[PDB]
Amino acid sequence: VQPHVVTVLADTAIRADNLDEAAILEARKNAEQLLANQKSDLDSAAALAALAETAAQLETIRKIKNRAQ
Amino acid sequence: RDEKDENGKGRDVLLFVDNIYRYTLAGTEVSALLGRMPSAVGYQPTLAEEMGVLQERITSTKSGSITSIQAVYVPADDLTDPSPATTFAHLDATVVLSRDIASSGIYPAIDPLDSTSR
Repeated sequence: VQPHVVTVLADTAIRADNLDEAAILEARKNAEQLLANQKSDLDSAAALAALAETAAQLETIRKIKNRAQ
Repeated sequence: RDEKDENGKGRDVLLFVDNIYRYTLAGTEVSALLGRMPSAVGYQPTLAEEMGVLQERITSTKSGSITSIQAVYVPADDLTDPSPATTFAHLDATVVLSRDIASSGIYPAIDPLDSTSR
C-alpha cells in the first residue's frame, strides 16, 4: 500500500461471504471433473470406434474391381 | 526327348512357349461356327478338356526329361478369368506380375505375396 497506488497479491482469493469457501469451490471442482470425464468419453467414442469401424473392411472390394463373374 | 544313341545317353531338352493363351483364344474364335453353345463369359464348353489334352504332353518321363517355361496372358487384368484359373493347376512354379508394382518403377515387377513353388 502507498498513497498513490494500492495493490494486494494473493495466491488464492475469492469473495469471502463466509469464513470458509470449500462449499463454493466444490461446485467448480464438480464442474471441472464432469467436463473432463465427458470430454474423454466424447473423444473416445467419436474417434476410436468410428475410425476403426470405417477402416475395418475396404480391400475385399478393391481386389474385385476388374471381376466379370 | 525320346531319342537315344548307340552307347550314348539321352539329352536334356528346354522348351519355350510364348502366350499359350492364344491357343485357347483361337479355339474360342471358331467355337460358334462349329455349332456349339457358349458358356461362362462367352467361352467354349470344352475349354478345360482341350487345355488338358495339350498340357499333359509337356512332361518328363522315365526316358528323358523336359524343362519348360510358358507365358500366360491375363485378360483385362483379371486373375479370376476362366482361362488363367484353369491354367493355374497345370504348373509347379507360378510367377505373378502386377501392374501396381510396375507403375512404381520397380523391375522386375514380381508380386511376392502371390508367387508360390512346390
